[PDB]
Amino acid sequence: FKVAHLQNSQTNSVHGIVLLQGNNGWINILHSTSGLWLMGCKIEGVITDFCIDYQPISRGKFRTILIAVNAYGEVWEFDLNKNGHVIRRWKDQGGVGITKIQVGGGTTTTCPALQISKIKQNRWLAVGSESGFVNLYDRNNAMTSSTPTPVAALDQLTTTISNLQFSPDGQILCMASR
Amino acid sequence: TQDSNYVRTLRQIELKKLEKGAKQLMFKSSGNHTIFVDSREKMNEFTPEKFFNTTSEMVNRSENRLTK
Amino acid sequence: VVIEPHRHAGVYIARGKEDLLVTKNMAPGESVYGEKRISVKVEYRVWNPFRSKLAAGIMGGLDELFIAPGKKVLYLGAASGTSVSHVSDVVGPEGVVYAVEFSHRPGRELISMAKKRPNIIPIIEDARHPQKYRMLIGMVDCVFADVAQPDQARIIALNSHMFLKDQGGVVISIKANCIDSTVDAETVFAREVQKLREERIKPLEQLTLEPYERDHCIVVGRYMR
Amino acid sequence: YVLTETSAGYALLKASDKKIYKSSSLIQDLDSSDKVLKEFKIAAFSKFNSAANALEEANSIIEGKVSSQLEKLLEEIKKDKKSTLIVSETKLANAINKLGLNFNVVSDAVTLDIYRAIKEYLPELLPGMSDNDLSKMSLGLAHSIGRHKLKF
Amino acid sequence: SLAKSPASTIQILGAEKALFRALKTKHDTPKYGLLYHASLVGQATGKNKGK
Amino acid sequence: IKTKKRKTLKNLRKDSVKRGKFRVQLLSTTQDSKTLPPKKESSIIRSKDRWLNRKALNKG
Amino acid sequence: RYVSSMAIDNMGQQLAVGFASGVISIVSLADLQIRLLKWHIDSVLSLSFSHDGSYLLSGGWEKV
Amino acid sequence: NPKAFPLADAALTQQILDVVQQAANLRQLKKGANEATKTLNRGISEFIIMAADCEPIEILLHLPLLCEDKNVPYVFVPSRVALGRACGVSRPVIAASITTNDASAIKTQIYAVKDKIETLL
Amino acid sequence: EMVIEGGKDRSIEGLCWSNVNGESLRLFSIGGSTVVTEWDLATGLPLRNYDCNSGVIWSISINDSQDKLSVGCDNGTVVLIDISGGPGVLEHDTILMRQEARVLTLAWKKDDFVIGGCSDGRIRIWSAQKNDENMGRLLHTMKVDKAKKESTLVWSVIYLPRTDQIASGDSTGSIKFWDFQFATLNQSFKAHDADVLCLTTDTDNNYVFSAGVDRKIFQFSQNTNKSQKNNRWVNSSNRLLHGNDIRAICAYQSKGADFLVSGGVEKTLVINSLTSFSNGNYRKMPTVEPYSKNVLVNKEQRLVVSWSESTVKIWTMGNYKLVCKLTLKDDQNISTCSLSPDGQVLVVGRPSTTKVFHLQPVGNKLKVTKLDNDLLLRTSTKLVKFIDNSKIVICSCEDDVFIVDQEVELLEVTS
Repeated sequence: FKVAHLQNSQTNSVHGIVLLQGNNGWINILHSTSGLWLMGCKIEGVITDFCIDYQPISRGKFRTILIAVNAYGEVWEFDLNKNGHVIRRWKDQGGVGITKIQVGGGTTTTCPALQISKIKQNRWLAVGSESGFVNLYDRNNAMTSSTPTPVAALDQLTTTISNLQFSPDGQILCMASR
Repeated sequence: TQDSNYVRTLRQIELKKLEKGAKQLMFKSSGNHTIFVDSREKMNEFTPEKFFNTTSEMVNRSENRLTK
Repeated sequence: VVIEPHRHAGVYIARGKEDLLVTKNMAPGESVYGEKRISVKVEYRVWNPFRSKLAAGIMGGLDELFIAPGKKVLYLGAASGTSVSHVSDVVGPEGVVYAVEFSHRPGRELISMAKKRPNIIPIIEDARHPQKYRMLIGMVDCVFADVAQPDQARIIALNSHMFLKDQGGVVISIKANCIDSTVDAETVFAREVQKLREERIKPLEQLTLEPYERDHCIVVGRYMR
Repeated sequence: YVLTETSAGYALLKASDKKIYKSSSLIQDLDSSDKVLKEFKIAAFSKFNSAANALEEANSIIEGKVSSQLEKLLEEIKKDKKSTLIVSETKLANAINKLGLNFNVVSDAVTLDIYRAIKEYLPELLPGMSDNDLSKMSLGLAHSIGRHKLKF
Repeated sequence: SLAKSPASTIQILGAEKALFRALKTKHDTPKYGLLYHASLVGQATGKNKGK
Repeated sequence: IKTKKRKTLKNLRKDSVKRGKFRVQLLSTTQDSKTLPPKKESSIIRSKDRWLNRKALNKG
Repeated sequence: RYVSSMAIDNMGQQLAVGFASGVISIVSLADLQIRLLKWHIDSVLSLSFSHDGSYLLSGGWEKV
Repeated sequence: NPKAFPLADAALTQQILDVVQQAANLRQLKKGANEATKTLNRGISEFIIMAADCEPIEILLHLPLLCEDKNVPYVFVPSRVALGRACGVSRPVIAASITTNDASAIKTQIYAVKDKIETLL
Repeated sequence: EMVIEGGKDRSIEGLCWSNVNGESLRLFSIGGSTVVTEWDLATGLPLRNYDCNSGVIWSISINDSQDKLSVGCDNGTVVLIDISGGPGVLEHDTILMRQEARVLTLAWKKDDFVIGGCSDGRIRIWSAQKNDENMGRLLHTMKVDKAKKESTLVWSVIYLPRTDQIASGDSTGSIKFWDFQFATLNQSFKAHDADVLCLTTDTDNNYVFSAGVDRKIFQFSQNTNKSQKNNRWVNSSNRLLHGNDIRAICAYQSKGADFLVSGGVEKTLVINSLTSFSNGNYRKMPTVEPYSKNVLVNKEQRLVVSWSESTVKIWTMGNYKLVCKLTLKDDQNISTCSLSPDGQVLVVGRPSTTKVFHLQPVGNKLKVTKLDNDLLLRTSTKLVKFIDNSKIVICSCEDDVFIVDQEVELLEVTS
């Protein structure tokens, strides 16, 4: 699971969602206080990991995007501040056994924003794989291409990527293998 | 690696000897031959030397039948 | 060392140290594809029932093979000279083979052996449009089919309705997998002979050529009208 | 009372019929020819018969492999313009030169039968040529168009 | 027929008798073949002309 | 005659008997082949209705 | 046709009519199209919406 | 690239590269075009995977020409980078031959993928 | 209006219409076999049996603009048949990129794409757009939520053109709506209790109706302005009208006609309203309305003949006693029949041949003997109606009116 923030988008009322990765392609999003199932997002393949991106819109309004990866390498982005509908579907260049996606450079689920005006758009997106290859995409330009190329593919550690985390400023990525 | 090379070239010698030895043999055919006829009496009869023309020598092996 | 003749002249059996099937030469002196050459003063090229498809039907026994030394034949599926060389040998210098193919990657060696034999004239157009080689030749005495496409009956029906004279021969080689896999050869071959006698092709024989090809048949028929 | 367009190379042949146009495009079952029925029904009206020139041969070959509105077909439209007569085209995809200007064209399901007849007996009465000559000019055209399409 | 051969064959392509005697007894195969007379292999010197 | 009526019926109706190495098939008629579409493949029709009457949906 | 409960959500887009036969019907107030929810085998006694209006609590003679 | 016949879709290419990864773990593949053609010559290849991603594709499309002589299945996948990841090396891999075995643990997976390949030929 | 009968061991699984504007209606149908069968509506016979060149056909669909025809076959193939050559002439066009499992249902997006639900629980999307680079290859694959303890089959697939979705019913009972671009699920409903055999939609795609072996018809609605601006179907309603199954459902909607028609294992038809499904009324048709009869009596001997498929039966009143029957199995299909007044000769007649049988009451049984007439054996008969004890009048399926045992002049009609 991962925990994230969601805005009602008719009130300016936020609430936490937990997001559960299920069997088929399913992500079940549910309320973090009442436990009510809010929505579900199904990707096509073997769901392996997912991450949460936020982007600000105006004063006091932001939008939550779920970023979920197939095992094969194709990535869905779901807008879920509305109904959980796909806005972008792209493909990781290279990468065949995909274990872990992460964003960074703004507010992730591991660098969380304490105040709603401090929510930032994530700059970097790292897709780390079973061979130890970590593609790195720069989302200041790689939100438009739909077959975007990585800014670099790191290859330094040779077995399965099981953690990759961005420092809160978004200047270090930490690849790690168990 | 060099005795693996030795066994591999011996295997390739026998592979080529096999393929260009079997290229110069002739194998007895075994195929379900089927003949299409008219109403029912042509099927009821013996197919009367329609391509055998001897029922002793040139009927039952088909690599070369003959017409005398 | 002793050459005996077959049911069709231009096809012989060289008996002796290897009782193996053989045709004549129209190429003086040389082989084309490394087939064995037997001389008995007179030059002969060994046919192979595995390397080629019509030789397997001959070895299985085709009585009225309409490929015969006084005709001209239309070959829709060779892609290379490995069978039409023997068909030009058996049809001799009296007639002509029209070897018509589509994929121009082995059409290079098709035209290369058609340089050596004037018996063989090539057509490098797909056999579902015979109108594109209307203006080249017509009225063949026997069609041959070796296309491994799903519309075999329709392709050779169009070619026989445009270029085959009446009461002539049709020889079609049918691969079962190119039509329908997972169902057996008996049903798919019965289906194709019914599909071909839907046209004016009276089926005469089919045989399955089992020691040479998996799940193949050769069907002969006479073109009615 | 009709013509029919039949090709053998660059040499095109607008052969006229020995019966009416309706009789040509209506029955077609009376030939069944050995040689004499096709010899009686045949009439060598026009023969725009070119030579072994590779330019003219491959030009009419491209116009045969495509729509048939070539200059030889314009020559046929010149040499058959009597009263906007009826024509028998070979391929239905040559609709432009089939019905472009004053020619009632018909090519459907018995035109193929009469083309079977006239293609069976092209060399015996239409030219002053022989069987080996027709096969040699056909293979010259064939090798030309083959080396044109298949590059070298 | 030269194009559908692997690059190791194109390396040893001239030296067939040395190659097959050094395979049919377990010895060390040649490394140059017909390609030894290329200008680049002429520029190289040592074991790196095998390389 | 009670225990072989279906035998003589099928042995007179059916065709394509054996002759040694060979098998002499009858060709069918343009009558039937142009009056009717061919029969269903009972394998796939049985597969579909056996699926719709599988045990896991409790029919009654 | 007797109605024993009704409820509205915080936008006034939908409305729940719970009948004494057991059914519930969400009408959409902008166009008066209905949707039937049949679980209660006896009369529907209480209805409520959630705040976003996407969940309907109902209670009746079964103690469920 | 147009002249890369049969190209796999996403599901077939995912299971092709899965059997490539487990054959790489079982040391049952020859990665690289020259090693693939060597296995083609020796007749010990089950099927050939190629990449429709090399900038001259004519350095590939010659092993089709001796695949269709030995009737061994061959297939194209769209990414040489992903084929190299699946083969488990650090370089891009242009072609890879899964070699033959009869005691292999993944024999059933190899046979299933090669039947799915020869359906589209 | 008309009935087109097929014979022994013949069935029909899918059928599609084709009407290019300005040309005649054309009716294609698959059976359980390897052919498509196109019927000419005049005679009531097949005018074409096109053997599709791959395997046993499981589904059929017609292109939008109706120039091409998809047949989805048992060996995983989707074959395109060129239809626009004129009525009767059918050409093979293209076998689309193959797969393992059999494709059980087809639909077209437009002239461009073709969607197919298969028996491995997946939904493929091929491109049938000619003169594209990806013509024939399968662009997408989607996988439905599998059953836990049995295999899942996707049974019904439709395209919804007002939105850009694919609706799909499978054998778990779940009904899923998939965004076509991005090829991915928007929402899944767990509607039925068993398989969803057939589902359809209206013109503007405000409703999707669906039905299957659990014999309820579900209605999924998107009619609210908020539903249309949010792309959110709701499970609106549900009706129980059928007795056993629903194997076919379709919808028609015009200015003076808006009804969905449904039928299943119980042999009757059911008509409901499209935009007033849950509210409005419905009509369950009789299982047979005998516009073509299968029973007639003769007053002498108090006897009655009745013919089901390829057998006739005769019984007398008294109680009642079955005196004779004719299970003629040289026949394959039956059609209309008549007896002579005095009860002497029966004549049975189908659109391929007819046959006349002398009858003699031998007591508690009859004796029936064929009387040969090759004119009757060659003629096509629709109606035979017995001018005399010997003379009958014959209406042929090609509009001929003979008088046997010869020719009525019959004027022509303005077309």
